[PDB]
Amino acid sequence: EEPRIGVYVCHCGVNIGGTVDCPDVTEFAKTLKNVVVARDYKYMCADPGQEMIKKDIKEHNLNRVVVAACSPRLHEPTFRRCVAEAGLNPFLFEFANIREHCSWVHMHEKEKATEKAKDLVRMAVAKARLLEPLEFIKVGVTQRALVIGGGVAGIQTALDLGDMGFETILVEKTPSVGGRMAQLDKTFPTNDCSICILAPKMVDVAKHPNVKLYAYSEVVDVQGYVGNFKVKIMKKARYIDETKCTGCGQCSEVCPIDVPNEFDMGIGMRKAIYKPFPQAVPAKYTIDKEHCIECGLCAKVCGPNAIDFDQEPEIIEAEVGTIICAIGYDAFDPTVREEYGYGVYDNVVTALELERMINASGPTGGKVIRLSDGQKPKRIAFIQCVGSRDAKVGNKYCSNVCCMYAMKNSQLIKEKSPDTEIDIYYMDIRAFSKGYEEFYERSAKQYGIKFMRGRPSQVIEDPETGNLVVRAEDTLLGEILEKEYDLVVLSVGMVPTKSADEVQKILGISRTPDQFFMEAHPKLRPVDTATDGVYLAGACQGPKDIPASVAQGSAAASRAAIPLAKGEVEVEPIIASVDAEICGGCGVCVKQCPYGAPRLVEKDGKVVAEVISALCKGCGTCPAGCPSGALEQDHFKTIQLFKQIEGMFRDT
Amino acid sequence: TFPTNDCSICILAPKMVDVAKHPNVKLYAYSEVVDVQGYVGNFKVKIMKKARYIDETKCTGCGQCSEVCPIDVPNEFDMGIGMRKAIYKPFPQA
Amino acid sequence: WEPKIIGFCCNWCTYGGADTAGVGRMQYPPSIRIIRVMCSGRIEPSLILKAFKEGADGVFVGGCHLGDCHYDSGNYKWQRRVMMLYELLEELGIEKERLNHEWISASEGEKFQNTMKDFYNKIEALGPCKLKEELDK
Amino acid sequence: MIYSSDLNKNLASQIIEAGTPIPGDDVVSSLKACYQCGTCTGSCPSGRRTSYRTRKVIRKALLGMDDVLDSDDIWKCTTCYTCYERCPRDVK
Amino acid sequence: MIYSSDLNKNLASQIIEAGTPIPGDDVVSSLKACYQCGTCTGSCPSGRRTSYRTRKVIRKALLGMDDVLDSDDIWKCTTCYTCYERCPRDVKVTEIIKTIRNLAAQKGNMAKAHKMTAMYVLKYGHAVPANKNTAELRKSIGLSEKAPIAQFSEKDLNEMNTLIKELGFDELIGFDWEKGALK
Amino acid sequence: MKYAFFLGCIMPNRYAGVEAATRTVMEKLGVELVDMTGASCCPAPGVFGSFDQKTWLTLAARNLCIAEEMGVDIVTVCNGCYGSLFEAAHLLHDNKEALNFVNEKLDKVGKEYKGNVKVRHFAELIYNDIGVDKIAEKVERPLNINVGVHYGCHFLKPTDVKHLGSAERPVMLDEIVEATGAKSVPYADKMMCCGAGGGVRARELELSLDMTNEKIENMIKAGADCTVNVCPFCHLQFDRGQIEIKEKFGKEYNFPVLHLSQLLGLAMGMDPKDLALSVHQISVDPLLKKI
Ligand SMILES: Cc1cc2nc3c(=O)[nH]c(=O)nc-3n(C[C@H](O)[C@H](O)[C@H](O)COP(=O)(O)OP(=O)(O)OC[C@H]3O[C@@H](n4cnc5c(N)ncnc54)[C@H](O)[C@@H]3O)c2cc1C
Ligand SMILES: C[C@@H](OP(=O)(O)O)[C@H](NC(=O)CCCCCCS)C(=O)O
Ligand code: SF4
Ligand code: SF4
Ligand code: SF4
Ligand code: SF4
Ligand code: SF4
Ligand code: SF4
Ligand code: SF4
Ligand code: SF4
Ligand code: SF4
Ligand code: SF4
Ligand code: SF4
Ligand SMILES: O=S(=O)(O)CCS
Ligand code: FES
Ligand SMILES: [Fe+3]
Repeated sequence: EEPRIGVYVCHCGVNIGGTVDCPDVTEFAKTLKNVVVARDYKYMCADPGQEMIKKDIKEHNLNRVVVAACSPRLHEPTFRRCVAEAGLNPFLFEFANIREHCSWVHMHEKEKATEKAKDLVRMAVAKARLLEPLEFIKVGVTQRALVIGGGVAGIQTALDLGDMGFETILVEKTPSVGGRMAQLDKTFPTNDCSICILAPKMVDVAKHPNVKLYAYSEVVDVQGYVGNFKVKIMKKARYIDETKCTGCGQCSEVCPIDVPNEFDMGIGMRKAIYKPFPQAVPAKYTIDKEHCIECGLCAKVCGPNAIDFDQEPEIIEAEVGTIICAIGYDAFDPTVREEYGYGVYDNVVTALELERMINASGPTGGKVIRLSDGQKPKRIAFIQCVGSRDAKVGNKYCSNVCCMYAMKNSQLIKEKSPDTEIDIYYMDIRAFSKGYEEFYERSAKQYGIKFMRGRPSQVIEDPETGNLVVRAEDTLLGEILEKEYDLVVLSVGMVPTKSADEVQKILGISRTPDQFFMEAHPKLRPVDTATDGVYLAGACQGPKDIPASVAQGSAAASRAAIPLAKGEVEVEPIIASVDAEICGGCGVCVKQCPYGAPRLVEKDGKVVAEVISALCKGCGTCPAGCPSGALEQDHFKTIQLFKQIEGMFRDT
Repeated sequence: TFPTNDCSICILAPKMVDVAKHPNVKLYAYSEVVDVQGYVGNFKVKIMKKARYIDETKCTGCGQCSEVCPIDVPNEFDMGIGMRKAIYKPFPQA
Repeated sequence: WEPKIIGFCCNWCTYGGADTAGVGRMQYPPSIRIIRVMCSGRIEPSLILKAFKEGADGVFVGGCHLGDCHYDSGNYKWQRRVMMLYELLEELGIEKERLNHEWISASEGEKFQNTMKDFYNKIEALGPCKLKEELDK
Repeated sequence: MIYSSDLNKNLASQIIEAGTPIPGDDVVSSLKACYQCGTCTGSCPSGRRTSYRTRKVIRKALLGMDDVLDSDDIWKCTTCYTCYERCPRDVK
Repeated sequence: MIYSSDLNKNLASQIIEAGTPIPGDDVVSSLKACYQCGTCTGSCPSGRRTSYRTRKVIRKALLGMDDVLDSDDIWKCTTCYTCYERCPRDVKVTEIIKTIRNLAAQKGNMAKAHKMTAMYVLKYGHAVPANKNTAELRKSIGLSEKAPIAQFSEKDLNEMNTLIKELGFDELIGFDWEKGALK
Repeated sequence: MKYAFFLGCIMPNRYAGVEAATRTVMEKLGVELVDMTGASCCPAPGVFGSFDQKTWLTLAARNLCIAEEMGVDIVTVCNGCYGSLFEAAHLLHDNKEALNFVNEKLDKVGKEYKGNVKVRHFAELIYNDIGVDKIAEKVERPLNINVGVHYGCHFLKPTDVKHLGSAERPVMLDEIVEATGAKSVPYADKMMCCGAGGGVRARELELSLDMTNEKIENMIKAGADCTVNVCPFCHLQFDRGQIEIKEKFGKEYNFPVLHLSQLLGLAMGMDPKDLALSVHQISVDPLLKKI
């Protein structure tokens, strides 16, 4: 049968129509071979727009549909479901991107944008003619979830999925769950003890009947697709018998190697054999082989003889249906902003280091003290937006929680020592959520915390006393201030965690300009990724506070529970297949596939290649490399792409 | 809608369409919950399906009616800045 | 005269980088027309040579960063193919500069915009490729 | 250039103690709730013909600038209460 | 009191136009990215001893206050580039100040001492020309009495004169070629 | 190494000893300094750039053409000239509209800039191409004194185009002066401006002196015996400004000032007379006694 194409040009209100002359593109589409219906509408994805396509498919007997509008990455599934409801196979639908790829980037070149939209429509129509009906492949869903990261976001996802009755696996990189929330003393805007409220959730997730906790473990490999993921978890060796470990801590006293305690942000010193924090879950000790000298002094003191250097990491193979990435964030390193002197001046600290100094279980015993002489500071300055809203460090985003934690920690210091003078150097006070503006009012009115509108130019240390001078313009007075302080606290921003690169490659997910993980859509899908079966939750998706991370943890559980609850999902049949009559078994395709899908086999007395359909992810590398043309990727066949290329210059 | 400057319709209309024809969702538009009794897992609710004075199953939603109605009512959807008829549809993508 | 540039972008990081440029209203010249593929590994010499045959003044190819391919290593095969293709184009009298390949992530909207500006300016300076005119004789 | 040595850190608290018990601790302590919006300055009839800026007087008090007591500006307020009526932070 | 009638809506555009193509449209258009943080003012060495506030100069340009061109303040910047290095919004501050000064000079706000320094380059080819003491010093040191510079080369002096006349820099500073002095 | 030696204005017409000191120091380090015949004012970047940008770049490109015709790169011992010629070269290479405007003007005098000239500062040339180790090897007289290093502003900034590392905490000059046997003393606001730049010395003299006075005070409080610079203008500001500070503020310091070339010269056994340390407004004799 000959193609009967329906072309739809969206205006997207004025997003497309305001730059591209949609009525003119619609008239041009009609001049193309096989195009029998062409219409322009304000919103093609809206009810009237979708009903218009369906009605035309039936009335004009269309076997191809072209929608010139937004990106397929946003509404391709939406229009595929729309055409399928009218009886048209979803793979006979073609998208032409004239918004993100045209109207939004050629706003001052309307005529050339209109001509580009015509060519993009002709290219879409050209490929559409040779598109073929493909059967959406129905695949089963393994009734099991995987959560990567055991912070407040990850713990919430696992608890929600576990409570729903779904088997869940929670992998935590460090020896304990809890994340950065465990490092905080209190939490704004209620000033609740962070661990005193998080600990119950850590306890709950550790003994949940539907949650398998793998602490001090890392996901080293993920293979497959939605509902059929095959994951490899490396249970790292603590070199201490897990079951015989009491958690008393007497073998550390003899260890001669001092390692900076990561949990205390480098202020504290721990041994090669240790426990992250006193309320850690699971409560067990670990040996760090990156700094261990293997002298065996700890083993002599240890009664249980739990210490075993011959311990080997275990690779656990698990099958899951959905994966939730909740690996969190890291604090920005302010060494780069040299004018502030971090790493040079002893009394210049970050806010996360202050959290630890303020924390009762911290290295200073909950006492805020100068690192140069151990004395309590009488005057403190907070410097906002350090590593945020700054093009010089490549971080042009708002870290979201720094205004609030600076005001919170200032209240905690005033509670401990009311005589302390505290000044906050800011640009904008961002107290945007429930009880936040009130917290800001309270900080000034009740605690006497002072606010200076002006981003400091530099910090100068007095080498004789260790005191610091903050140079900044009080923009509200139009005068330069040069106030002296005993301690300067840099309100550092949030950056993706160090392991984010490793996790990105394993899950096959993208990043946003801020370097955090990319959600499928900022409003249509805040916790989904463009990779089916992979979701996000917490700070790893972008800078945010606890309730936002907790809500995202719950949102991810719901979204990841949909495929599990359904028990069946549909996958794109854009896979490679070999034409046995043309393949002479050259073997070029075999090594090109990273999944090992194409394999040489015997057929009709001779050798030929054959693709294991289930192992093909549909990249199109082996068909591109096939020298005989026997290998072809459905939906991206060479002939289809060839006509698309012709479509840019002429009607084919 | 910020920060992508997408139309509000871009994200909302497909969701509105999906929820209206979902096999597991019963949509009661122009309706209000007038009573709720019980406790967790055992709630007994009363929903008042307000009368639209139009048969929903027979209605096409063409709007030939709106072009003939002679009474003009301020459109609540347009915040009083717009004028609608007695027989109306909130907005074109409703 | 305006250059006729054809583009080949992978659906995961690059097509996403072009979308980011659009969401951020990052303006660039309207000569390019992008073709979507799932991976840059789908790109092979025949598609680029076919584009030049049809009349392209410039050909652009975009894929994930090396090591960040959605399909693990499709971009490594394309990288080996494009280096050979650059020298083959020179042997055929096609300026090496008429072909441009870049690695752009989903977060790199600004980079995509500048790559489009730079490539357009490069092709505009070279003038039209006279292959089609020579073949139409 | 304004240095720490030129400021009197307790000026705000000193102003509050002078207001305790008349007009009241709660009344004068409201100076700490000021978020420097400028609504008071824009409402000031005196500010429209002089260098007097109501907001800057509150700023100078919170910062500790001693000259505010020696300034002629604080004596340009006619006590019309317009700033008091319009302050969104309830600053008396 | 500042009314709409006292402001010039195109001040920023006019400053950006003056900066096109040198130092560049993208360089001077960076003034629109300023979020008035004050980092530039706090970094300014001149601001610590004068009423000059770098941030306020950018604020005036954005608000449309033409008096910024007539101010003595814009001429207190030493062009140390410290504000340029520390601006978190990538505002090319130092280049914007030089551009605002170009418009100031066209309005006639150029100091006499500056017109003389500009005249030294036009007349002798150098801001600091050689004198009788230079010759006797260079001689006693072992260097060539007269350095191989434009000052002692009519070819190079006439080359600069041709460029200066074409650029209209002579008319800007108000130099009379026949009298050999400023008007 | 062969480089077209750009002289500028102050060094060739005021502090001639700095020229003589550079000529021998660079010869000892294996650098062939060729005469850049007919080179005029850079022109001053802060001063001329402020009057008319088009004129600054057109006149700067005219000087670049002199070295381009010679087929060699440029070297300078002044931050003002370095900043002016380097930023001009970068701008002409990066901006084609600016290059077109300038070449349309240079066509009237039979010149055309092609973008083959690289501008270098003698201090960074010594650090990146020669090596700090070669300085110590040529030291005949070790200068064991405390020095307040003055980097200036146009040497390292703007960092986006210069690419010579940090402008907040640099080590380049400190390591070069310490190779002579001296000690770079840390002082308050080490990277601040001397106050002479951007035409401030000529228009607002007292303002420029206030900034130099602060730098001198900070260096003296740190225990400096002298100050070393890499800019004839900073050198002038420190050396002659003290006479103006004494006549305007009444403060006397008699603080010795040595240009890096002069400091490297003293270290390389050059005679103070050949170095011309006696000509300085402020006497260097107190420093000569310390070495
Ligand atoms: C100084 C400071 C003060 C703050 N104060 C407050 C406050 O008062 N109130 C408030 O609401 N918010 C505050 N925040 C924000 C708060 O820290 C976050 O909202 C919260 O930690 C988000 O939790 P998360 O689970 O998403 O990430 P995280 O808390 O960082 O936890 C991530 C977890 O994943 C693990 N992980 C990382 N990589 C891997 C991997 N490859 N494999 C397995 N596991 C991995 C980590 O070890 C960690 O346990 C503050 C932030 C800072 C920096
Ligand atoms: C040096 C000095 O000139 P005299 O030595 O007085 O002739 C000075 N001129 C200038 O400022 C001219 C500008 C020099 C710019 C040098 C840039 S490094 C002045 O008048 O005070
Ligand atoms: S390793 Fe031994 S000594 Fe250390 S906590 Fe465990 S049981 Fe106690
Ligand atoms: S064997 Fe390792 S952990 Fe034990 S005491 Fe020695 S260094 Fe410490
Ligand atoms: S939340 Fe506050 S301190 Fe943090 S980046 Fe945003 S404005 Fe700056
Ligand atoms: S590359 Fe093509 S011809 Fe060679 S074995 Fe594979 S399918 Fe057969
Ligand atoms: S197209 Fe070929 S190389 Fe790509 S996943 Fe499928 S079988 Fe493997
Ligand atoms: S989302 Fe796409 S289909 Fe819907 S209105 Fe916007 S451009 Fe049109
Ligand atoms: S005329 Fe009005 S009531 Fe009747 S079907 Fe059309 S829209 Fe519904
Ligand atoms: S109106 Fe109130 S909060 Fe606003 S500046 Fe005046 S006193 Fe402060
Ligand atoms: S009460 Fe005083 S300060 Fe307030 S508006 Fe009236 S005159 Fe101005
Ligand atoms: S530092 Fe930049 S953004 Fe901040 S006030 Fe100065 S020019 Fe504006
Ligand atoms: S460049 Fe000018 S405005 Fe900027 S810090 Fe230096 S002197 Fe101040
Ligand atoms: O005086 S200038 O700013 O032009 C150069 C100083 S080195
Ligand atoms: S998916 Fe982008 S290169 Fe393979
Ligand atoms: Fe408790």
